[PDB]
Amino acid sequence: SSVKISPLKDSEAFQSIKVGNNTLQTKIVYPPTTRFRALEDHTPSDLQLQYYGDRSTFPGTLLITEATFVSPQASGYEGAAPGIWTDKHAKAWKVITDKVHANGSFVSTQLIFLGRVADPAVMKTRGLNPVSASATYESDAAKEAAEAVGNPVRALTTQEVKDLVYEAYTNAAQKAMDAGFDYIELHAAHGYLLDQFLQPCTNQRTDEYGGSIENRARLILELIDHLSTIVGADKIGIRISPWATFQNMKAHKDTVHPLTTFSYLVHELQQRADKGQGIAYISVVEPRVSGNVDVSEEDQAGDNEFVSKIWKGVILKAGNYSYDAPEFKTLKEDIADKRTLVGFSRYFTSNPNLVWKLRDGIDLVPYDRNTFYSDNNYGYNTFSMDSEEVDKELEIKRVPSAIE
Amino acid sequence: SSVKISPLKDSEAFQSIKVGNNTLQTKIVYPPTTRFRALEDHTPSDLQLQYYGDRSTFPGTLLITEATFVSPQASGYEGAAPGIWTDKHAKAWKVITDKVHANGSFVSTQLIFLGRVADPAVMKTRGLNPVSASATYESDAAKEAAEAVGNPVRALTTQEVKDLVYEAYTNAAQKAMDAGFDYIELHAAHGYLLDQFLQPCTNQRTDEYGGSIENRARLILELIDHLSTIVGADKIGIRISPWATFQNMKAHKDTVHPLTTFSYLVHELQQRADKGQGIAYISVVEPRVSGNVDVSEEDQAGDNEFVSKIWKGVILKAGNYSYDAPEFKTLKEDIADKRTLVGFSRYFTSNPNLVWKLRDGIDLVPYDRNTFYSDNNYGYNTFSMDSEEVDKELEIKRVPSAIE
Ligand SMILES: Cc1cc2nc3c(=O)[nH]c(=O)nc-3n(C[C@H](O)[C@H](O)[C@H](O)COP(=O)(O)O)c2cc1C
Ligand SMILES: Cc1cc2nc3c(=O)[nH]c(=O)nc-3n(C[C@H](O)[C@H](O)[C@H](O)COP(=O)(O)O)c2cc1C
Ligand SMILES: NC(=O)c1cccnc1
Ligand SMILES: NC(=O)c1cccnc1
Ligand code: NA
Ligand code: NA
Ligand code: NA
Ligand code: NA
Ligand code: NA
Ligand code: NA
Ligand code: NA
Ligand code: NA
Repeated sequence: SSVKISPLKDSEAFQSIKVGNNTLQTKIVYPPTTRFRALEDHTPSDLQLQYYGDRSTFPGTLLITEATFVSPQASGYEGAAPGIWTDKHAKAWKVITDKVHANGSFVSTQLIFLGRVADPAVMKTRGLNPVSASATYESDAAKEAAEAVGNPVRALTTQEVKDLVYEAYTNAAQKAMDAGFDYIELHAAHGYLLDQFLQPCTNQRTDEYGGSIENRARLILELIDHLSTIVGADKIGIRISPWATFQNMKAHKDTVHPLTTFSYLVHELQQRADKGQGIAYISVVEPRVSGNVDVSEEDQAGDNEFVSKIWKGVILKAGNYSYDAPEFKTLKEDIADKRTLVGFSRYFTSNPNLVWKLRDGIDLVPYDRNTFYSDNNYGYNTFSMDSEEVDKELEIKRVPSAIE
Repeated sequence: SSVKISPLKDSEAFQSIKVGNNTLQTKIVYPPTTRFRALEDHTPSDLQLQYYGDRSTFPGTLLITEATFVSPQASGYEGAAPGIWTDKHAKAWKVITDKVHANGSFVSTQLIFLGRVADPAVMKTRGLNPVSASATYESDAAKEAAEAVGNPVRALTTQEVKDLVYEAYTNAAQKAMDAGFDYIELHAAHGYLLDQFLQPCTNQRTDEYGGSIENRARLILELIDHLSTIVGADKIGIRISPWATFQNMKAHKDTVHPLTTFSYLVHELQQRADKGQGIAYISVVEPRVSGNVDVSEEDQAGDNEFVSKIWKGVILKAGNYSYDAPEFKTLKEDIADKRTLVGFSRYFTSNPNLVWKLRDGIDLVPYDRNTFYSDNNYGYNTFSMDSEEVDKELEIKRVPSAIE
């Protein structure tokens, strides 16, 4: 069903805001949204070039790219997700950032590392193991799958964790700059590698990177500090999902509560800001959503108020913000402090002109979950076409191709 | 009467375009429009700050400031026009350019020098004469006015012309950069100083700055070349009005036809572009308008086709573009080559959101000639208010005040 909405034109959503070194002209953001339309070698494709281009047309919009692998060890999906570790990746991404910039908009790349959830057969083909802070599995099924192919999850050694900072993320950051990205965003949410380090259910290390709240945060803060010296703190973001149970994170049922874990991290970030090394933004997932799953009010165990209390800089919030449309009471409350951005991910898939629709109160086109993760153009770039012109069968067969 | 118009949203008017180092997101421009709401010392005012701010809200719009004096000798209006020759001027303008930039828009300052039309009593109070390329007057009345106060027009000496390049315009350019302007625009139109140099009715010099087509253009090209080394060619524009008879320019009735004079100048500009020193844009007044006066098709003696044929860079055209509204056939033809901007001046006075109105086909508010040149806020910033709230008598008494 089309979502009826009232116009946000005269609201804070269309007041400018400085984020790092750049000024956005709308507070509506496209959050990182995995779609699997990259090329098989992980280079961004012709489809992605149009896709991000189509969403950049309100000048001064921030778009954040779908999770992008920092390195071969960072991968582990069967579908084709993009990567930012080779010159080829960077050159292809550059065509996309150029297009976004030509519309006066900005783009952040989300850097992901799968960790314990990497598909063990996929990793085997690279001669790699699934790796994590500790040797744990999301489920007994995951454990079975890995041991079946003789490719069990293993804990990174101390030196490998150092390598993550000085090699894997450093190179990804350098490539992201070659590719013209305005920001890099550390993916510390949804039970992927950095989240695995942060929380105790997934990190039982006995070196400097585990064994306490402070040690578990150490890798993340070392990345923030090191990358700040490489690209500048103004080009760095980080995403967290304190309440999510996606990919079997314990969350509030863990031995350390997310309020403790994440308040520690956010306060350390603010202390860096106080010293003139404030990162560009902290992106947080609202408790209405866990990964890609909606959460009932009854199941919600907390909220993100603590982030606003502790961190004085820009905050990006996302998670079913249209739940109280058409009036958007929650959205308006959340952006009232003038330093908060609001993201829409699912509705941006089916509404490439979402910023324009929200501005002028145009009904939203419903999204199509069936085509979120498929491998072709149908339900991807087709939302930018007039229905009468979409040749469905042709588009289902249109797989990603090289740019140009 | 409100002008009925069709939406330009899907037209070239909303395709991006690179102008110098910056990219505009609309081809609709606010051309330089004198309004006399500066402070008495010529520092920009609180009223001007809001006025330009109000017109910058479509992100990526180019605004061009009202003619701004390069120096004390450049002045000569009774009304209060702004200047860019002191630190105070620059600091005040900076608040205005900051505001425009915070909306993602850009601003060019038009640098004017009045010359033979400077009010002789005003110039007397500065201890200065009206000056020009040659000692000529716009009319017998102008001659009478000047001789009456014992302050006749005089020809600049050769050294004074050099001073214009190395001192007057150089300092204005440096201040414009201090003030954060994206471009400086040489005013070579409408019978002011640079136009007085270009055309033979106003320039009968016998030094290197007159006596031939090439010598008459020499000062203008020396300014282009010298300022290009100071601020970079990408930050320079120039405005010409080949067909105008404003302030008694002979135009087509002169001993050298404007097609000759202005084709010479534009071709010299293109030759600089060919060598990598191409200026940002050439602004031309369409033959529908002469200064502030509409011209009948019957009286029009030529057109600006030659500029498009000779110059390969960005062109800004202005002059009663709504004459064939609501369809805008002429506007669409003129921007079809993808390197042409179109300006609206009179309708931008009464429609601060003009870009938005044109985008979505909203009827235009009629402009009010009676308040074009008055000294107070009524009919100036009042167009941004809802009529029901305008206290007319209060606004008529609201004269310009210092910013902040
Ligand atoms: C298809 C899909 C792909 C997603 N991919 C990512 C991702 O790559 N990185 C990420 O941090 N979140 C991802 N998310 C979570 C979303 O960014 C977003 O936080 C969530 O969908 C809630 O926002 P919404 O209600 O506006 O969709 C994804 C969600 C969906 C539905
Ligand atoms: C009140 C007024 C002030 C103007 N001031 C300037 C100026 O300072 N410099 C300039 O080059 N042209 C000036 N012009 C000419 C306009 O920029 C424009 O070229 C002309 O008005 C035709 O455009 P329009 O039909 O959209 O008004 C002015 C015109 C008007 C009506
Ligand atoms: N990378 C992510 O955080 C992600 C991907 C797909 C669905 N939900 C979350
Ligand atoms: N400066 C100008 O070119 C100008 C000023 C007022 C009216 N018309 C033209
Ligand atoms: Na655009
Ligand atoms: Na999985
Ligand atoms: Na989580
Ligand atoms: Na808030
Ligand atoms: Na704005
Ligand atoms: Na006069
Ligand atoms: Na003229
Ligand atoms: Na043209």
